Amino acid sequence: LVGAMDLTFVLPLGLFNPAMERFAAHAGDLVPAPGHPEPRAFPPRQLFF
Amino acid sequence: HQPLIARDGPHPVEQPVHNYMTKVIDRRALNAAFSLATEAIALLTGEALDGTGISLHRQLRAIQQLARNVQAVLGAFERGTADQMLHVLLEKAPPLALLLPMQRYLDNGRLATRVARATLVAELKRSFCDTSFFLGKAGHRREAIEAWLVDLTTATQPSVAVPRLTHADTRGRPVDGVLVTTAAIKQRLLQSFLKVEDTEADVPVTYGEMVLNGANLVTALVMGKAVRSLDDVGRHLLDMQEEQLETTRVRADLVAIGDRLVFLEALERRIYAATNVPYPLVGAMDLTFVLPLGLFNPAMERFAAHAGDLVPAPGHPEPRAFPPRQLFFWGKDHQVLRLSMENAVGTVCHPSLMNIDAAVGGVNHDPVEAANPYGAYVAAPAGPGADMQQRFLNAWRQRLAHGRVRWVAECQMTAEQFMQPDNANLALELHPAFDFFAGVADVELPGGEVPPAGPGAIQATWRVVNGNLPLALCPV
Amino acid sequence: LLPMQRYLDNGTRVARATLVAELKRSFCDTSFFLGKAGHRREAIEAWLVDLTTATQPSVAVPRLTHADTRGRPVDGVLVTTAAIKQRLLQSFLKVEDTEADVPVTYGEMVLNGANLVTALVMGKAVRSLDDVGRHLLDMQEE
Amino acid sequence: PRYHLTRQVTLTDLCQPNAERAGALLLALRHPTDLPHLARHRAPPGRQTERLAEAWGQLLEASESGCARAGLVSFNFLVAACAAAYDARDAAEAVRAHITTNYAGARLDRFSECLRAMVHTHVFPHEVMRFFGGLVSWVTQDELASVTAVCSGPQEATHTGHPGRPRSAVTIPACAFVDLDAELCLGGPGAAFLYLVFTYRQCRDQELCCVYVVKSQLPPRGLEAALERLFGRLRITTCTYAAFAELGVMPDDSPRCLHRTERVGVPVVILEGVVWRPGGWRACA
Amino acid sequence: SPVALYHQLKTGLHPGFGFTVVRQDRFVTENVLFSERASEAYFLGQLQVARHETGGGVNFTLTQPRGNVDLGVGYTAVAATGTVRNPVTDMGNLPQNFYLGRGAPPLLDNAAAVYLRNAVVAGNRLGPAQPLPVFGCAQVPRRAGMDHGQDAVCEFIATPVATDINYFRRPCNPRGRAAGGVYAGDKEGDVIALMYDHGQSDPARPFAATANPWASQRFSYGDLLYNGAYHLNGASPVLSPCFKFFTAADITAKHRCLERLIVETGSAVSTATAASDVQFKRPPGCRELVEDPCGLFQEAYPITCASDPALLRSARDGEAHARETHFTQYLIYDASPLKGLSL
Amino acid sequence: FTAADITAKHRCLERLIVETGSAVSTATAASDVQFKRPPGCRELVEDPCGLFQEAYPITCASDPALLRSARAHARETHFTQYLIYDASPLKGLSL
Amino acid sequence: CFEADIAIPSGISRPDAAALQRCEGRVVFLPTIRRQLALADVAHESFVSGGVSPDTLGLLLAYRRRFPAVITRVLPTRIVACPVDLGLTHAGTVNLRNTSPVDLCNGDPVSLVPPVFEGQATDVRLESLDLTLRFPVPLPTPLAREIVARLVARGIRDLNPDPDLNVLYYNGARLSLVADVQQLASVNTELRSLVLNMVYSITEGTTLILTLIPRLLALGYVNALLQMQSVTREAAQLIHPEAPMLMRRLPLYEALVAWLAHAGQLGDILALAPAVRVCTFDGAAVVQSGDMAPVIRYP
Amino acid sequence: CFEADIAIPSGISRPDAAALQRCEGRVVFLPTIRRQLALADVAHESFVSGGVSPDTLGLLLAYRRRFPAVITRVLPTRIVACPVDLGLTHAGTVNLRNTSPVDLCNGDPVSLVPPVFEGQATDVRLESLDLTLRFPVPLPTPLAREIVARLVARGIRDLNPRTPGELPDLNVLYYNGARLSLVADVQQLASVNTELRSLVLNMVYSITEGTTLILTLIPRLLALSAQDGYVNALLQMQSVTREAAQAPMLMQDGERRLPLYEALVAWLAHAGQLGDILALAPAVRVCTFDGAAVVQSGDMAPVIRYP
Amino acid sequence: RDPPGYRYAAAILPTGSILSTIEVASHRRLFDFFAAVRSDENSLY
Repeated sequence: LVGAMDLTFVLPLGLFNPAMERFAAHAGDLVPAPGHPEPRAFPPRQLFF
Repeated sequence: HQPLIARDGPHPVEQPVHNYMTKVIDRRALNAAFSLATEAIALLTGEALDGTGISLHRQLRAIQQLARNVQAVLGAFERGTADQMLHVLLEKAPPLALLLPMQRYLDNGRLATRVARATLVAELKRSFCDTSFFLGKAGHRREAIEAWLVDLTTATQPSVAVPRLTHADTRGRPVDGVLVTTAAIKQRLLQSFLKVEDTEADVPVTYGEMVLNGANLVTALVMGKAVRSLDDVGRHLLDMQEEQLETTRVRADLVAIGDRLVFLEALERRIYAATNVPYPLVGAMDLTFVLPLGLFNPAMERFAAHAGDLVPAPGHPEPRAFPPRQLFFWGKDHQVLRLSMENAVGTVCHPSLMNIDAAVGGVNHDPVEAANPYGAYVAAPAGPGADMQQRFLNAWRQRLAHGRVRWVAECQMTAEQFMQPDNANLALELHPAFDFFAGVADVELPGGEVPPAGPGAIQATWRVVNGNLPLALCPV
Repeated sequence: LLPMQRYLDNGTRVARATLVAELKRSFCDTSFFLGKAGHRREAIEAWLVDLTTATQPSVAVPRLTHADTRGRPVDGVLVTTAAIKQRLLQSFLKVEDTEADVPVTYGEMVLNGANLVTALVMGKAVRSLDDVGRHLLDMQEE
Repeated sequence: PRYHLTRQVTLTDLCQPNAERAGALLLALRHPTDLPHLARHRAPPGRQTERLAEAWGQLLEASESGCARAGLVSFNFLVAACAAAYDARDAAEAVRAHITTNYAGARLDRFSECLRAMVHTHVFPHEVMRFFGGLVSWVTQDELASVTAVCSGPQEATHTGHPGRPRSAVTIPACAFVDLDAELCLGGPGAAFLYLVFTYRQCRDQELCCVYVVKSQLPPRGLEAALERLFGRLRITTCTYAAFAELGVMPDDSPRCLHRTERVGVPVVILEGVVWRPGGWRACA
Repeated sequence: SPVALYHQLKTGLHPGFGFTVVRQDRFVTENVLFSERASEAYFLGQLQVARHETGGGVNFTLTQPRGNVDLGVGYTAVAATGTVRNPVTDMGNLPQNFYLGRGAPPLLDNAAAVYLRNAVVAGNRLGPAQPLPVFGCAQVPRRAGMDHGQDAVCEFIATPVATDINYFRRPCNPRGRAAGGVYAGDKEGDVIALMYDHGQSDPARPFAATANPWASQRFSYGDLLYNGAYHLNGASPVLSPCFKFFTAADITAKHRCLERLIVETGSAVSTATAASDVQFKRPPGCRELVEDPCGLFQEAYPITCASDPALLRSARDGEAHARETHFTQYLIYDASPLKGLSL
Repeated sequence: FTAADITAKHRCLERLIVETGSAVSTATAASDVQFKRPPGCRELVEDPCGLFQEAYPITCASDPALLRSARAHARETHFTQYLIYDASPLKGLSL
Repeated sequence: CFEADIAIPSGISRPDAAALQRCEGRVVFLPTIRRQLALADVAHESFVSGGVSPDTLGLLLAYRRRFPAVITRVLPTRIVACPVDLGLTHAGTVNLRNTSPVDLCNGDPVSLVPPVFEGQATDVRLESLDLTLRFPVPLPTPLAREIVARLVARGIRDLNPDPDLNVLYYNGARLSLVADVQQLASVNTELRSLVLNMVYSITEGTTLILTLIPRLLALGYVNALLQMQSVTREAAQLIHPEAPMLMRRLPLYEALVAWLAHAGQLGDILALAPAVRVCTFDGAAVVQSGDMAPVIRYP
Repeated sequence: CFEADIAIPSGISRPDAAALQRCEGRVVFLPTIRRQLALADVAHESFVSGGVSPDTLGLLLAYRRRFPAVITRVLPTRIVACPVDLGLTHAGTVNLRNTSPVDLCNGDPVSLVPPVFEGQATDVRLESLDLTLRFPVPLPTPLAREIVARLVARGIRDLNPRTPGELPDLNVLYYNGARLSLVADVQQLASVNTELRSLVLNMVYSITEGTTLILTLIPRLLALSAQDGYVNALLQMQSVTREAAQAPMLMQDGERRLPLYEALVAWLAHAGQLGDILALAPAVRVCTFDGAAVVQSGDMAPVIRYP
Repeated sequence: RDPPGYRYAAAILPTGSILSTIEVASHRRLFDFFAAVRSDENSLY
């Protein structure tokens, strides 16, 4: 009765948001120091879990 | 005779009625059948037998099969009366939160002032939208469900009859309520709410199902079979034993709500086990849902709710101020969906948009006179070109100032054109591709210099563009 | 099971799809249900009564009188991987009615009489043919 | 419920069931007072549309509406009526000898002129004179004939074939060796279908008639395969020759016969066991 | 022109006018019944064993004619409808197609007749078969596999863009005007001009004549598409939810007595059938007993839909911090009997 | 992705769930990196993905900044980044 | 006979009780053969299929679909009607009610559509329950097939106007077909459904073979036998149509299937198959209009 | 009924006896009217003419002069059948087994079609005596006439193969949806030619002297499809009539000859009844006593006589 | 092909009555021999 269970998981790499959902949740979040490139506009190439 | 209250006051002595109520019977058939094969007709009748023990035993299966069909289909009427009663209760069952405002209106006298008709309805629609689905919506809230059963029970009037045979108690109280529930709710409902005295002390043996239907049905087909008559006639002594497959009291469930002792019992496990008839107290509800697509926000309501949020990256143009062509909502899951007017190409691009031949001939009954037809008439060009404006200001000078011309209804704003005042031209706005307007009846579109005063006729023109539908219906 | 048993009562191609769309929503939500929601007590009393009522009690065998516990008969098993059984009772259902039951011993089924001939002279050896043959010879003579 | 009866009061100018037998394929005479009007239509105007008005007017002269509309042309009456028409002599003069002695041959000569004239103005004798039955009794007076002549399919010859063997019962005589074209020469054992076939040919032998019966274990929908064959009369060039209505079923293949016993020596066929499945006409090309 | 509208909508330019979207869903609900002591008397009759013979042996039939009666001076036996098992519908996104209906007078230009017809129906779920057959139906060709359930069909009514959003978020009509005979006032000249006069005021919106000028007026393309008499659909099998509204004869003479009207609500007949794959209008042999509150009050409830997804995440789990509007993007929160529930 | 696996499955929902009690896994527990099953091995895994033919998301995101709020109140999307909240029977669980 | 009992609805007016009494012997089309049947299922409102009350095309589809039934005995709260198509051949004699032609000793009547005569004739309308019974017209097959081709011819002269077709003299009858005053405006508008089929399937039938035979006989035994029959009969009108009109295999072969099914439906819709037969006994055999005739089952 | 016994000849294999157990309610083509018959005269070896077996057109040609009967009872030595063309005189209402992908209706006329779909093979095998029994496919008469018109024009494509090798299918049938695939294998010449001749013959007799008066109204229809919805669906898109417009000629013999009235009946008699000359005649009508409005694919339907 | 039918003289004396009553086609794919009569048949005798 102790038994296993198999699952398959789906994760997206590198995809891109639709046209409506490229907003920021507020104007003044997640900004770096004022000489730095704001890399949040870059298309993602990574994933974190 | 209805309950009356002796009334005071300077009123006319109100009209006294003491009559006999007439009612309408229904006839219901409750049909039932059973097959009988090509065997058991040559058998059971002596028609195909012998002295062999097996030919005597081929009969007995077909003897027992009539022990098993007739006990079923005569059982089926008892299984069918409870099916019929749940319908003819639900045939006259007005759904609750359409009776809680209804009886409190009739726990007034009743008010034929037509305002209290209207204050009924606009509150009748409100109590429904609030508590239709009350358990599950307010299922975890104890003492609101306690308040819900006491409104479920007491709101009905006990109908004026004495059934002469009282369902008893095991302690003291006569039983009046029924409270039929499904099986999935009764599990949730018995576990919280006591549940006293679990035995019906009486359910008397009056003539209620029958005593002779077990004898009449086997006998009416006996002379019909006419040689399988004494087959089933000698069977019924030995029928009940072999088919067993080797005033009074009935165990039923009792609860008390407030002070009302009801027979809270679920069916569908007793009379509907594997009969493939749906339980009648599961009942589909048809709603309709308005999801207005593509509309535009009113004038004072275009705020942000805070100065910076929903902000794009600075290289991007901030879309959200474009008029919203899309509509997003959850489905039969999480499931965000999308309406998005490109999906509406199957409605308006169909070439039934351009049919108003049912309209302009139809709307033309009771015609208005041709009132100040400035923008409606086209003259033919005549004379030299040099002064064609000039005699137009010489000739037309009366009727051009006789009234306000229609196509400046411009000063009407949003929610000014939608209302009755200053908008007799509301009922001349009918089609999105067409400007209906009054014009002359028998005069052609070209010709002439001054239109002959004739009886006016409401006519159509095709809207060439989308920009020229009016500004109160398409703001700046 | 719990949606799939529910449609087996009073049960339609849409009823196939509205089954399957509603099957996976329960399994995504009510599974691992002692780990999930195991802190609160109400959802597990609802969970045990979902086990004990989902099945169908079907076959009447009084040949084993497994009725135990001063007269109130047993009707379940619940083999439950004892690390869970320590956690089930001590918070949720510590209702140990007794600690003793009444089982039985084996009943045996041997080719005693006529079944030794019918297995050998014929092929078929229908069970309890000493009693079934007695019941078949009691019906036709009246 | 395998039993039916008919009864109709008609005149003795036609069939005269006294001189006829107990077995007689009584056809009707559908609509005598008709055809000045439909004889005018259903044809080109170069067909001399007053011809059925005159030739049947001579036939009614050969003997007003009366208390009995003119019905019951026998199957006996038609054999002499096309006796000069089909290519068979000395087997056709015997049935005409049965009529001019036992039935007036002036009623034959006026009728055969109608048979040419019916196909002349394109109003055929089929869709006229539907099948009526088998003549159980003839209670006939001097002028009338109130014949019980049961319609309605299989039982009509079995109710006149079960008690047939004793004395003389129906036996259903085909009444000619030239008629009853018994088909399936290339044939084996099976229950056959009876039909009632009228063949035609426009202006070959001047709108010819042939009245006879075929017997086949072929369907009425497959009979047109055989009816298009077996004829040289496929050379009209308008159309609609070889009409047929199903007389029904002969479920005893051995029971066809050849005899010469009637009344005058009339060659004849015993037909033992008949289903009178009444059917309908079928004429297109 | 409806060729120029084809190029705007598929590409994405807004054509200067908006849409209201009506959609009929079907929820299977539990019930709880009550009754009083003697709610209904009941008659019995006799049994009349009636025989019949088929291929094989004999077949007996038994039927007992019997009677009920009301027996109630007042209301008895309410039916409180409180739990929901499942929505049968998917709750959206099937566009209503008028090419299934053949009552429309088509274009003259026969190049434009068949170019407009196939460019729409390249792949519609509601697309007909090869042509419309004159006898039969176009069958609305079945997909091989289906997941959520019976597809509810979205019907579209043209509206101006300058209607107040405050008209919605509220159980209002789609036709911009209250219309039902429950609202009527017993003149006997009432619901001809309650529904189609525009000097008088809307009942539901007493401060305006009608909130929607196209749908409300007689002969006016909210009328012409969807009235029961004109039948641009009616040869087409697809359920029209706006036939519940917009219909002349049903809102007319049918019934008036409000005290009688509520016992005939929970027993009512659905326009749809749930057994059909895509919901069809009701075949002649079918009876689905449906509560259907919208047939009485002549209304339709809005469910939550907002034109951004950015607003749509915010109106989860409460309307406390619901981003109700933002520059042009509007949010509607659910106003329905299904408010406060899971689905 | 395999037509022969799907087509060989019977369609009756009476029996499809009882092999969703015990179905044969294509993976063994023994080897270090999970190996495709050596052919004589009956593992009897529970296998819910084989019935619905559907698979699951777990909590993943492209920023760690989005990911830190994944412990509802999650920063769910941002300029070009994205997050996926858990949708699995492992939601509401630790390990 | 397996006489299926049609249930009267609940209480009607006293003239509605007497009106259904004189329908004893009319023709009733029941959709299914349940021994219990309602009367709304019988009524003409149950023939509403496409959201409209049907024309004679839509009636002939429905009449070629459901099952005929003669009303045997009219009872209080019940109609006892034995259907035709159940039973073996020539069993169960029962009475029809005659309508204006004679219905002789045989003739195989056809229960054909009511608008072949005056429009609101025989439309028994119960004022109480507010339904409509349009009983059909029992005419014999050669009189059936003649008239149903006679009325579709008349609509062509009205479809595009400039001898009176409607004479049709019978054995004793001068059949007044023309109800000129108000019915020919209403009978012509109801064959609008049936005419446009009859025009099309001819014009789709002729023009298919007018472009088939030039494209065939050009690539065996088809050429030998077909031209053997059409020697200067169809070839005379082949040069006549190709000159006094206008003149692609793949549009043609896709149009070969489409006509043949549509032309095949008119063989079942029109041509009026004999439902029942008249075969009398102890009777005068020439039936007056409005007189009962013994009528038995199979052709 | 005239119950016809079909002798089951020799031995029988234990699945071969069960082969007959599942055929109660199928249709036997028997080429006679017998009270006694052997089984090999029924089987598909008896369908085989001189040298070859017939193709899907010749099977109908074999079925035309071969009488249908329905299995009523199943015995191991006899198969009691009832000949529909004769013995349908029943108050017993002999049943029929639907063997098709098609729900019929309650009341539709039903005719028989050979197995012509991709998965409806239905050819049973008997290992004791090597016989094949292709059972026919009972189908509604609008569906069957929509089948037979496909095979004929495909056989005419087998006459002359002008255009390049991209032809439309005539392999696709639609019935309430349901893209059905036919079996397009081989087209025998004589089975085409006998079916080709009758179609060309019947359409010539459909043109009479008054027929060309109807040909005058061709621009009358094209005005109506421009302003009526019933006409627009009636003149279909792939119609030759719409291509045809890309003529009274009085000539009146006698001037009173009813010129339309002969052109209608002759068209009704000749090209109207094309379903009786290409396919079998309808004789099967679905009559459900208990109130079933449909008959599912694989279900039983009680059957009464001619439509 | 099939198991040797059902035996109808067996279970005229049934050794046990089934303690639960369901629709039987809900486990149709379970059984080996199966026959669903309509209230009588010819093979019962």
